[PDB]
Amino acid sequence: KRLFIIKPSGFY
Amino acid sequence: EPYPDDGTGYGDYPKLPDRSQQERDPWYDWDHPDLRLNWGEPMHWDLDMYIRNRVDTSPTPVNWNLMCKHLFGFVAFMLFMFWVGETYPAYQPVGPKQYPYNNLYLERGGDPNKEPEPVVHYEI
Amino acid sequence: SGYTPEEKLRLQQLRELRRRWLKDQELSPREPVLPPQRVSPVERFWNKFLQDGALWKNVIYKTYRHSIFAFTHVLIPVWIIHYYLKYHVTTKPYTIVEKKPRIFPGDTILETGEVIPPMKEFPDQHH
Amino acid sequence: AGGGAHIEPRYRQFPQLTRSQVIQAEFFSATMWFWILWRFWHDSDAVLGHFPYPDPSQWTDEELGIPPDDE
Amino acid sequence: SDAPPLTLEGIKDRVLYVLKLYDKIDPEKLSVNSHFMKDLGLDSLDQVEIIMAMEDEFGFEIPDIDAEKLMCPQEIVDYIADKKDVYE
Amino acid sequence: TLCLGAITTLFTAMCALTQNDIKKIIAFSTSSQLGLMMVTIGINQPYLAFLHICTHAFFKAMLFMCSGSIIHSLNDEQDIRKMGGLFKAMPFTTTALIVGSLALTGMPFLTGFYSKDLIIEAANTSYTNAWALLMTLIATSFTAIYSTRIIFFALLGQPRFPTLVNINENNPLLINSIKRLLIGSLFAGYIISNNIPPTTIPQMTMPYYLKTTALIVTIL
Amino acid sequence: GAHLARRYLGDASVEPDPLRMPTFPPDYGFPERKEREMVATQQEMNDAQLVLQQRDYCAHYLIRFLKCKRDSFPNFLACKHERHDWDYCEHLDYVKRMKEFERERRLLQRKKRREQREADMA
Amino acid sequence: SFPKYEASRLSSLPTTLDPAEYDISSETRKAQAERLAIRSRLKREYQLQYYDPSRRGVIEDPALVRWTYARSANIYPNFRPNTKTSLLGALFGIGPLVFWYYVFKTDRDRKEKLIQEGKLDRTFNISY
Amino acid sequence: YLTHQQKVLRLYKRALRHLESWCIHRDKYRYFACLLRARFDEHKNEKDMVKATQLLREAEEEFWHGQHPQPYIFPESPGGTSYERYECYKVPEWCLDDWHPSEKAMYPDYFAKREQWKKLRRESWEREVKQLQEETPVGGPRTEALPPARKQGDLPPLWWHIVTRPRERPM
Amino acid sequence: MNMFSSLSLVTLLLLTMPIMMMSFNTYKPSNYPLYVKTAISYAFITSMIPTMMFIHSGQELIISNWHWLTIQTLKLSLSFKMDYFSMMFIPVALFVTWSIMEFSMWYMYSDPNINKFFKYLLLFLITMLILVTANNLFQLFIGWEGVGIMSFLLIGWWYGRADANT
Amino acid sequence: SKMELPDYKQWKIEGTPLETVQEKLAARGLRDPWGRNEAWRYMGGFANNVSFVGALLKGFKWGFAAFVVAIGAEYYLESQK
Ligand SMILES: C[C@H](CCC(=O)O)[C@H]1CC[C@H]2[C@@H]3[C@H](O)C[C@@H]4C[C@H](O)CC[C@]4(C)[C@H]3C[C@H](O)[C@]12C
Ligand SMILES: *C(=O)CCCCCCCCCCCCC
Repeated sequence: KRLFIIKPSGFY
Repeated sequence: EPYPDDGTGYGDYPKLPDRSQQERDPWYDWDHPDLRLNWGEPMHWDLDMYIRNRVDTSPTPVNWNLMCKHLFGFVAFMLFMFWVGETYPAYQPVGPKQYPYNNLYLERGGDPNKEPEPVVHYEI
Repeated sequence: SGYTPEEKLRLQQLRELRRRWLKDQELSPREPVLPPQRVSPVERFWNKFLQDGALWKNVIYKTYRHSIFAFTHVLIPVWIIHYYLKYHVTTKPYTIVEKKPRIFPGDTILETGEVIPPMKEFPDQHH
Repeated sequence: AGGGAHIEPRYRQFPQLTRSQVIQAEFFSATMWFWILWRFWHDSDAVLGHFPYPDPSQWTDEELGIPPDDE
Repeated sequence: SDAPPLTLEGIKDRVLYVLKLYDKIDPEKLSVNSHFMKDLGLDSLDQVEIIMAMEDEFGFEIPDIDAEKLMCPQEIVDYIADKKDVYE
Repeated sequence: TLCLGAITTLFTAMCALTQNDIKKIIAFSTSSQLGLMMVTIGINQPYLAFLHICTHAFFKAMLFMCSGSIIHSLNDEQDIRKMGGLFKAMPFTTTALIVGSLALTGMPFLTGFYSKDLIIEAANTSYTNAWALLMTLIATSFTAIYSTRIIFFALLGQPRFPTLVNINENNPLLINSIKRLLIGSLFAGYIISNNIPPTTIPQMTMPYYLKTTALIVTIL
Repeated sequence: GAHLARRYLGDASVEPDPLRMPTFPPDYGFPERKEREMVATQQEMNDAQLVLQQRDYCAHYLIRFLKCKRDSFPNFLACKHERHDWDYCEHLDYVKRMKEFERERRLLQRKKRREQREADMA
Repeated sequence: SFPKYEASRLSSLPTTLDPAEYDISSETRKAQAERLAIRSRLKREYQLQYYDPSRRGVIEDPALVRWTYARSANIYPNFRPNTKTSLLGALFGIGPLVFWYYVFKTDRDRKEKLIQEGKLDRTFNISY
Repeated sequence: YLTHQQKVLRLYKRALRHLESWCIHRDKYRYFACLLRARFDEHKNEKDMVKATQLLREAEEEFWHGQHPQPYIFPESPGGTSYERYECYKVPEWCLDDWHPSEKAMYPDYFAKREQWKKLRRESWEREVKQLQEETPVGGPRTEALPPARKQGDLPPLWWHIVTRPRERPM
Repeated sequence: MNMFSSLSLVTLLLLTMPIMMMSFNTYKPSNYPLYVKTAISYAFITSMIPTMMFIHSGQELIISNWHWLTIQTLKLSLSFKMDYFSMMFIPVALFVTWSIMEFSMWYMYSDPNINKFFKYLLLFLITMLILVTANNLFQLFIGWEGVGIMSFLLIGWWYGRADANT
Repeated sequence: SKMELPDYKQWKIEGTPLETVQEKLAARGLRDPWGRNEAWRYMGGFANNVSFVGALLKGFKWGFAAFVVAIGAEYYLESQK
């Protein structure tokens, strides 16, 4: 049910 | 248990069992699950050679000697039988294939000026 | 065998925290909060036109997208390659060497009009 | 994956099937045997042989050219 | 994935389903708290077989160090749920 | 090359006779077939080896998709000992897994027949190492044995997989992908064989016990 | 084959050597043996770009077959009669090779009789 | 009956077939508990800073520092030029060099002789 | 270490699992899964420790001789085809502190609730360390077992990296 | 020849379009697996046209279009050999990759990095065609090593698995 | 979606190969306590599966049905060309 995916910062 | 003092540079470093990291218990809560080590534990002199991506020492279902005999025995037997089959080939009971024009002398490369020795073929 | 009373108590206390943590990982309906976009008019048209899912709806949509792909990935590239080969590559010596076509007996050469003599009559056979 | 028939799973029971996958599967299986039988009927010589292998021990000693042993 | 998720009720409904198919356990005298070696009087060899049937049931192995502690259906349910990160 | 391929085709085929992982049986099947190609290069049949590459591309790539379909349905279970009873549960995978095996083993007039049979005949009627020829023929029999192993354990018998399994092969992407390579594994060899120009002189006249070697050994 | 058992496990002197045959002269036995014929000229095979191994005495049928295929395109099921002729000729060509092997066998088996009759009487 | 297992350098003896895992008296029972005491103390020290929420660095491991140090900087000062090292150094240090010298020197001397005599085929060799 | 009882049970599990690999078919496995059971029940009521050790010692050798060379392994177990497959996607939770505020604004609820876990961990650390000192011998912890929380409102000692660990099947 | 040459190079260039449009910003994701699968389909169609011409009249050609580097008496050009082997393997390779890529849209649907998976599948296909079409041994060596690296990147797809890296 | 597990009392070891296991296990003073847990494999749609020679012939009868018509359309229609 749309769990949060822990990812490293992709902004940079 | 330090390494023997034979002047090879080991010093007082421990001589831990020469076991790969694959043999370690995989279900234990290791500090480093991939390396299977605990923080502060002494590291084997050849730890880099005994990581799970390298030399493995885990027990085998068959003895080391018996595997070597069978693997070498297989390779040795096959090579010997490939030599027997090379000195005693298998061929169909036919004569040589026949080609025209002096065995295609000009087609297969040849001095167009020099006339070849005629190789005419007959009927049967 | 079996957990000791302290082991059961800890496993149970940790279990409550684990479930609470796993529950907190669920996204709320609002999330993700996407920022404003610059929606294009062409995209606008297809969304409403394809909200009913009719068979004659996507057939036009499928043809529309394949026509675009052919124009931008086959026709445009081949135009560039043909210009490259024709006016830049084939103008240099020994750049495109074609194996000469096979000439069989009884053929006519389109460039000189000669007729290749037929083969000598086969002696005889059947089957 | 995210698409297709929503075949609900079953517990200790035979899985649900769609009639589409049982007709396509049976069609291609029948296509295979038609091809094998059709090809066999017209091209049986490509699996059994084409030409008669001569028996050398039947050729007369004259066509081969063997002369009489006395000569 | 493309597989159905697990629920605490679903895990419980399947742990008991396997045990109720165990001819050495009486169905009616069975719940989610029956200690195997203190209520149903099972030999510790049976608990090895029972745990084996719980890893063939869910398709994941239970290590022996942690396997010889789940002496009750609930502990099996609380271990499978923890391993697969079930929370509801 | 003739001896290098002969040792490879026989050795890898022999290994596949006991592998339980499905993706490894097919992998060892591939290694056995590559050795067959190098044997063809050894008997001076370069164009037949190329044909076996084109034919082997179809019916081998399909097998991995079929095995991939089975593995995906059993929750990443790759061991054939935890398969079974999938004949009527996955009808299209079963159909594809059967055409590919028959094409692999050299069923007449499928895609594999138009390359393997010519290769075997070209090997029996050639001035070639005798031991290499025997290993090639023994490897052909081994090819049919491990094909039966996949079909028997993965499709026949009673199921041996977990209780809650979502066996579902009803995705258009999966069916369409296998469908095209199933048509190729039936007709691709025929089309190519009748369109490529002849570049050698095929050996068509031979004893009856050399024309049917590939077919007879396969049945055994 | 069966002749292999007659050359490796038997008498090696009365069996043809595939890399040296034919041993006896072409006319040894044939009084007026005819010479073989080639219907296709070199320039015709050269222009058809036949592989050197295809330029045997069956080339004329092969040339006809290849010409037919270029003209029957895209019908790849045509020219199934021209192709058959080229295959039948190769069968006839292959048969002659078999006779040469048999001719060698009998002459070799007949040249051993002299070594028996000669040493026997003398 | 049961062919005895023959351990080797690369095939360790299984822990189930080891005679040392069945004849365990109180002396070994105590030892197996002293090791766990050392292991637990080290584990506690690691966890008291691994779990610390004010830490945003690397938990320096003396065991890793000793391993890297023992492998690089501690070798020469604990080396003695005795008979073993002197022969091993020459066998692995000078041996391969001399062997490859005669392999190439002989090969080039042979080839050089042929070139001057014209016995070597260099018909199309114009790149070197 | 392992006591005598544990070795017998661990051997029993291994023998059945390897036996199940030789049998494949369930009915055959069930038939030989009960013959093997009798081999343990027969000596179940042994009282002589020395004889029991010998039986286990010879049982292990009989197992090593008859073990399957390619025993079945569950996909996720060490040695399986799916072991450690999803470690590529397990990302630690501390990586979120480096997220750009632009990325953090897309999940206002998640990071407003993750902050509460921050406070709970931060305010519970002192009591966490304090409890471990008072419940530990002078020499030091002689085992890896951790005591549970005693009072109410105190979380179990050393709980963060067991509670916030990555999920088994992330993205 | 003006069509045999152009359509033989368009197939190779068509397979590089998805790579170029992804290493740059000229497309939108969430359709990339389908976008790459569509390119293979068209490349297969374009590759069949030269193949039919070959089957018709056995036409062949060698395209040495770019002079890359000359080393004294050695001239190295980007040469393509569109012959029997190249004209009959390219259509077959694209056909199988067409099915595998469509199959992989279902097998890798849940993978977080499906887009990179298809890009790596396409890079392998590009280098295999370089190997197949190479007319000189240096260019053949480019595709010979390229296939090895893509195999390395794809075998160790799940890089957290030690056995995969090994 | 709470899956409704079917009744557990339906799983019985009579009429299945597990029956023959009990006969040869009862003949030596033993029983199969897990016989019912394995019973679902030999019951329902999974029962009476095909054999190997029967699997290879999947679709043969339909394939033969088309083949006879094809050749039937060959024997006929051959007199017009
Ligand atoms: C036509 C093709 C397949 C659609 C279908 O299933 O019918 C669709 C799938 C995704 C599309 C592509 C992607 O949207 C990315 C690009 C976006 C623009 O449409 C320009 C070309 C572009 C590269 C598209 C071309 C074409 O429309 C594509 C390739
Ligand atoms: C002979 O040509 C070598 C190839 C033989 C392959 C084995 C087939 C069996 C033939 C036995 C010899 C013939 C006896 C009738």
